[PDB]
Order: sequence, then structure tokens, then C-alpha cells
Amino acid sequence: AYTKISDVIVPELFNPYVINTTTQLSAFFQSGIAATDDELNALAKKAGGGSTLN
Amino acid sequence: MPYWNDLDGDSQVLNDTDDLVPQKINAGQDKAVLILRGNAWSSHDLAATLSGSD
Repeated sequence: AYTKISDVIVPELFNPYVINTTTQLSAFFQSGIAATDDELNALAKKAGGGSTLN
Repeated sequence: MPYWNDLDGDSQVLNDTDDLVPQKINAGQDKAVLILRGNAWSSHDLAATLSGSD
């Protein structure tokens, strides 16, 4: 026969991983919501925890 | 894992007015296994201090 590519055994190959990124762009910013006050901060930091003020 | 198996010919003579014809080589393939094992065992405590050694 031949040297015959049909005989000699063919390897396979690989390369490292690559991170995919799912895309639906999330912005809807900037808008409401924004602009933290000091008051909702008075909700934010302890002490005197929730529930919410008035 | 692959390999190239060795060759066996004979000879011819050579000469005047005679020629030579080539010959071919083959290949073959092997494989193996990966295994995994393990175990674990705990101890106790109060007995460890009351016992005199760990």
C-alpha cells in the first residue's frame, strides 16, 4: 500500500477556557432611581432599625 | 496512547538492471484508566483529654 493517511492515528486538540458574557445590557440609568437623601440614610444605618419610617 | 510498530523486511540483492521497491509502516493505539478513592474517620474529645494522649 502507501504511507497511507488512512492508517496513522490522528490526534485531537484543545485550548483553555474563555468566559462567555450573556448580553442584555442593563442600564435604564441614570434616572430615578438616584439621589440618596440623608433621611433614607436614617433608615439605612443602624441603630434604630426597621421597619420603615414616616 | 499511540505507537509506531517496528518493521520487518527481508532484502533483495541489487544488481545491474534490477531496481528496488519501497515498503510501508503501520500504527496502533492503547488506553488506560483513572480511578479515585478515599475515606475518613473521626475521633472524640473528652476521652482525648481524659485519656492521656491524643
